[PDB]
Amino acid sequence: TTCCPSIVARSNFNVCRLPGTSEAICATYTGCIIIPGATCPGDYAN
Repeated sequence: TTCCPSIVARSNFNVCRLPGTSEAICATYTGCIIIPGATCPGDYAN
């Protein structure tokens, strides 16, 4: 659901998983991107 180069890059998503939702679309504001269905763009291939 979320392809990233590293897990550390998903550190920004810690604000999404938490009761805050400041950015809301952390998936995008976390380096990662929004995939359709387990279909990475290949940029990260993770």
